Amino acid sequence: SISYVGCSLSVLCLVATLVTFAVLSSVSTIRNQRYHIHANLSFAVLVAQVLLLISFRLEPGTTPCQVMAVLLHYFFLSAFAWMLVEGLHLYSMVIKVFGSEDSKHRYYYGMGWGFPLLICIISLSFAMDSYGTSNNCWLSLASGAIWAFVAPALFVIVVNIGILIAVTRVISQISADNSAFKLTAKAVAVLLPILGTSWVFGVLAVNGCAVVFQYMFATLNSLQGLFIFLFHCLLNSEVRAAFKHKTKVWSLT
Amino acid sequence: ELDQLRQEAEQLKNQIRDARKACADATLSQITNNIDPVGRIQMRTRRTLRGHLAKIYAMHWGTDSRLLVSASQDGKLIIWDSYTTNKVHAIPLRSSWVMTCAYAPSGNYVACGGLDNICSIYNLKTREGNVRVSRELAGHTGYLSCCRFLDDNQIVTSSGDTTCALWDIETGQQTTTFTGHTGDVMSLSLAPDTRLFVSGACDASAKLWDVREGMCRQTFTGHESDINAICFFPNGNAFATGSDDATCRLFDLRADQELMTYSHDNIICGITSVSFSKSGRLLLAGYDDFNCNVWDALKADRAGVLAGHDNRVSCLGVTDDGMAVATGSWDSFLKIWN
Amino acid sequence: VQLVESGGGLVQPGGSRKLSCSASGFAFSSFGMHWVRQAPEKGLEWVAYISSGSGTIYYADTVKGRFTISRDDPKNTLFLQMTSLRSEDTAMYYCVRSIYYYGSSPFDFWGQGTTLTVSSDIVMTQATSSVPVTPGESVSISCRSSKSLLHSNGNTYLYWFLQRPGQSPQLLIYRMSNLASGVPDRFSGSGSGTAFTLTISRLEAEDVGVYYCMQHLEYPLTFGAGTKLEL
Amino acid sequence: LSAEDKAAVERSKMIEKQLQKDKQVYRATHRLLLLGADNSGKSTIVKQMRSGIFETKFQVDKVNFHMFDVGAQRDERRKWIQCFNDVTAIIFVVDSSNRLQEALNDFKSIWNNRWLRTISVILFLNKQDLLAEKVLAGKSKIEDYFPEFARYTTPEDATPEPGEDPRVTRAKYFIRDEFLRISTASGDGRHYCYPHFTCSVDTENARRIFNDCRDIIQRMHLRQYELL
Amino acid sequence: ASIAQARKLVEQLKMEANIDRIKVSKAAADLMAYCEAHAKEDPLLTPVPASENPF
Ligand SMILES: CCN1CCN(c2ccc(C(=O)OC)cc2NC(=O)COc2ccc(C)cc2C)CC1
Repeated sequence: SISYVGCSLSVLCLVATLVTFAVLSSVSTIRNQRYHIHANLSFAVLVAQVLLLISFRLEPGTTPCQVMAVLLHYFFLSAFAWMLVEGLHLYSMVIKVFGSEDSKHRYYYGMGWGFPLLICIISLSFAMDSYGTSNNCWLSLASGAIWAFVAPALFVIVVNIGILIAVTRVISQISADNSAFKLTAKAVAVLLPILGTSWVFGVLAVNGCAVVFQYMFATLNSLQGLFIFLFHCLLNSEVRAAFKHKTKVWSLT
Repeated sequence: ELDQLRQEAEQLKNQIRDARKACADATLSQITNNIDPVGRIQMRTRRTLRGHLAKIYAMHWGTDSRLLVSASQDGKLIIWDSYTTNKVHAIPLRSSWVMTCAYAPSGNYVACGGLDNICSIYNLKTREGNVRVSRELAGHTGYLSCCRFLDDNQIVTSSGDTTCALWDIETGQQTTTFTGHTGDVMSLSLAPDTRLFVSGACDASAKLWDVREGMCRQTFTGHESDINAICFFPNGNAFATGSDDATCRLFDLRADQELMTYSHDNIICGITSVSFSKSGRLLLAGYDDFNCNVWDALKADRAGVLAGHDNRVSCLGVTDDGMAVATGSWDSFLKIWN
Repeated sequence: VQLVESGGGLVQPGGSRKLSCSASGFAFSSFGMHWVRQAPEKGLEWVAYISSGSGTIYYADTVKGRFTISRDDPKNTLFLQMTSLRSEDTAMYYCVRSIYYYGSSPFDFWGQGTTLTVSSDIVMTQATSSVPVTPGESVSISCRSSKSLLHSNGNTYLYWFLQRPGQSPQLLIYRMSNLASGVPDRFSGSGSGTAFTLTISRLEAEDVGVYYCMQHLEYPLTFGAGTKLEL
Repeated sequence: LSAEDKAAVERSKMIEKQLQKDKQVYRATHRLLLLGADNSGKSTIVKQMRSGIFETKFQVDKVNFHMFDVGAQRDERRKWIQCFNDVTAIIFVVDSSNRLQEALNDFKSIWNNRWLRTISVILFLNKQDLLAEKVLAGKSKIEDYFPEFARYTTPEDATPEPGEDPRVTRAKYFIRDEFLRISTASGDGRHYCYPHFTCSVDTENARRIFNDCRDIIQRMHLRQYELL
Repeated sequence: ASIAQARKLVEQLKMEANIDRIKVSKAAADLMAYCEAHAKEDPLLTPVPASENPF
C-alpha cells in the first residue's frame, strides 16, 4: 500500500508540473528547449507510473498483462532516455556553453520517444516469453531479459552521474569565487530529479533476492516526480516568475 | 550683459506663467465632470504577430489601416498584413540598433533609424520587386529617436542631438533644423494638417514647431522627467505626452498649458509610447510594467488594461480608421487589440 | 527589368524542347513566374505557374503531365520542358512575372515570346470581338465571367491586359479597379460579379490592339477571346 | 482563401523561413557594448583582433562576436543604453594612467543602471604599460589624486607578471580594487564585473572576451536551472 | 559667446509670450465637442460587431 501512496503522489506531482507547463507555455522563458525536455520527461514518467499502478492489479499471464509489460518497458525506457537527454542538454549549456542555443529538438525527440522504441522492438522479437508471465507483468523480474531494460538504464545512470560530477565541479569552481557546500548541495538536489541518479539503489534487486521491491522502488518512484515538481515547477524562480506574470495578466484582464 | 539677459529671460518666463494662470478659468475635469464615463472597455488580443527575432522598438500603421511596419533591434523591419497575420515584407537593415520606423501616408516608402545617426528610407514599390534603400539621410549628430513622413518627399526626424530636422528626400539635405531643446528629443507627433508638429525631449518639455517657418511656436512643461512619447489629439489643437515619471499629460496649444494629468498611485513605471483613439476619448499609453493602460482622456479615469505582453511595451499605435490598436513590446511580439 | 525568352523553333510532332527565360533587372527569387501562350491569330492561354521558391507548381489541364516547369534562382532562369508535343501546342510562349502580397500587381511584366511551331474552369466571355476605334473618343470593352470573381476578401480578381500589334501583352488593370504602374490615367475599370467594363477615355494612338480579361480567383487562369480596337 | 491569398501566405512562409535562418545566426552571435572614454584606448582595441555606431565582428574559437562602439553622441547616455539590455557583456575600457575618478563614476550608472541589472561588465584596464613606465618616475603620484593609497596593501591574491616592480603591481591592483569595490557594492549577484589588464597591443584581448563571455553565459544558464 | 545664446533664448521667450491664449473652459468645451461629435465613429469605445470587425 505504501508503493501505491508514493507513486500516486508522484503522478499527482507530475500532472501538476505538466499542467503548469501547459498553462505557462505562453511565456517566453518557459518556451525553450529546457522545458520541452522537462515536459517530455514528466510525461514519460507519468505514463511509466500510471501504467504501473494499474499493473499491480491486472490478471497475470493474460494478453493485457503482456501488452502492458511492453508498454511499461517502453515508457520507462523513454523516461530514462529523456533523463539522458536532460543530462546532455545540461552538459551542453554548462560545458561548452557556446552553440547551446542551436535547435536540437529532432535529436532529443529521436533519443527519447525513439531509441527506447528500437530497443523494445529488438527486445520484443528476440524475447517474448520473458515479457509478462510470471506472477506480475514486470518483464521477467527473475532473470532472462530484465537486462533489456537495466543495461540501457545503467548507461544513463553512469553517464548522467559523470555529467553531474562535471557540473558539480563547475559549480564548485564558481562557488570558489566567493557556503560553498550549500550551493553544491542544492545543485545536486536540483539535478537528481531530471538527471537519473537515484536509480542505482534499485539495481540492488534485479534477480532472485528478498521481497524488498515495493518498499524501495516506491521511494525512488515517488521522489522521481515529487522532486521534479518541487525543483522544476515550484522553487524554480522562472516558472514562479511566469506564473506571477500570468496571474497579473489574468487579474488585470 | 549676461546678467541682464538672464533677468529678462526670467521676467519673460514669469510673464508666461502669469498669462497661463490667467487663462486657467477652470479644469478639464470640472468641465467634463458630468459626461457619462466611457465604462470598463475590454479589448482582447485579436491577433499576435510573431517573427521578430529581438525586441521591437517601433511600429507604425499604414494609412489603409491594414499594413503595419515594425522595427526590431535585430536589423529587421517587417511589414505585416494586420488582417491576415501575413508578412508582406522583411527588410534587412544596415544597422541592427533601430529605435524608430515610419510608414509613408502613400505607402510607397518606409523609414527607419536608430544608433546609426541615419534615416534610411526604403522604396517599397520598385520595378525590381525588392525593397531597397531609396535614401540614407545623414546629418544628425546623434541617434534618431523618431521619424514621421509629411509626404513622399518630406520627412521630419527627431534625433538625440537635441534637434529635430525637416529633411528633403529628393536632395537628401536638411530643409529646416528645429533647435531649442536642451535634451534628446524622444518622440514627435505630426498634426493632422501637417503644418505643425510637437516633439517632447529629455528635458521635461514638449515643443510645438511650425514645419514651414521653422521655430518653436510654444513650449509646454509640467513633466518631472524625460518625455518618452508624444501623440497628437485627433482635433489637432491638443496633444498628450507621456514621461518616464508614471504620468501622461494633455496640453492644449490654445491654452498653452496642461489640461489633465493621467497618473495612478499603483503605477511607478514609465510610459514608453502613447496613442490617441480616433475620437480622442481614449488615451492608450504603454508602460514599463509590461501592459498598456486605456485612460479616459476627458475624465482621467483608467478605462482598461491591455495586459498580455511578457516584456516592456515599446510602441503602440491606433489605426487611421480607429479599427484596432497595435502594440509592440520587448517580447518580440506585435499584438492587435479591438 | 527585362525577361528574354529563347529555346523555340520548328519541332516535329511528339518531340521535346526546353524553353528558357532569362531575367535581368529584378529579384527572380521573390517573383512567381507564369508561362502563358498565344496561338497564332488566337487568344491568350495560361500554360504553367512556378511559385516563389518552387513551392506550388500549377499546370493547365491541356498541358498537364506533358509540360513541366522549373526555376533556377542562382541562374535567374526559368525553364519549361516540353514533352509529347502536339499540333495544338503551336504558339508564342510568353513568360510573365507575378509577385503576390497585399497591394501587389501580379502579371505586371511580360517578356517577348518564343515561336514554337509544330508540324470547372471559369469561362471568360468577351462578346465584343471587334470594336471600331476613333482617336479622341471613349470606348468601353466588356467582359463576363462564368462565376462571381468577388471573393470574401473583397477583391474582384479581374485583370485587363493590352497587346499592341507586334508587342507582348502589358498589364493595364488588376483586381478590376487598379491602374498598373506606367499606364496612363485615362484607363479605368469597373464592374461587379460576372460583369466587367474597362473604359478608355480620350483614346489615343499607340493604344489600338487586343484587350484581354483574365481571372485570378482560382486556377486555371482563363483569359478572354480578346477585344480588338482598330482605327 | 483565393489564389493570390494562398500565394501571399506562401510568401509569408518563405519570409518566415528566412527569419528562422537569420535567427540561427542572431542567437549564435554574442553582442557586446564597447564603452569607455576618449582617452581610454577603445580605438586601439577595435583596431586589434583583426558617424553613428560602429560594429566589429571578431570570431575566436569558432564562435562569432559583435562589438558595438557608440560614437557621434553626447553625454546623455541613459536614453540609448536601454537598447543594450540583452547584450552579452559591456567591455568597459579604462585608462589606468588624473581622470581616473571620472572614469570610476562612469563605471557607476553603468553598473547601477536599472536596464543593466543582469548585464555583466568585462573591465579592461587598458594601456597598463603607460602606468608601468609612469609609476617608476616620481613625477606623478597615485596617492595625490586618490588619498587612500598609502593606507592600502597589495592583495594576497595577486599574480604579477615576471619583471614587474612592486609599485606597479600595487598601483594597478589599487585601481582594480577601486573598480571592484564600486562593482561588488549594490550587487545582487545578477551581474558580475570581470577585471583585466591590457596594453592596447595584445592579441589575447579577444581570448579574454571569449573566456569571460563563456563564464557569463555559463552562470546565466546555471541560473536558468536554479543551480546557482 | 554665451551672450548670443542668451539673446536667442530671450528672443524665443518673447516670441512665446505674445501668443493669443484662450481660456481653459473653451479648450475643454472644444475637446468635449470633438469627442462627442465623433461618438459613433470610434471602433474602440463601442465594440463593433464581428460583421464589420475585420479582426
Ligand atoms: C520493464 C521493467 N520493469 C519495469 C517496471 N518494474 C517495476 C515494477 C514495480 C515496482 C515497484 O514496486 O515500485 C512501485 C518497480 C519497478 N521498476 C522500476 O520502477 C524501475 O526499474 C529499474 C530502474 C533502474 C534500475 C537500475 C533497475 C530497475 C529494475 C519491473 C521492471
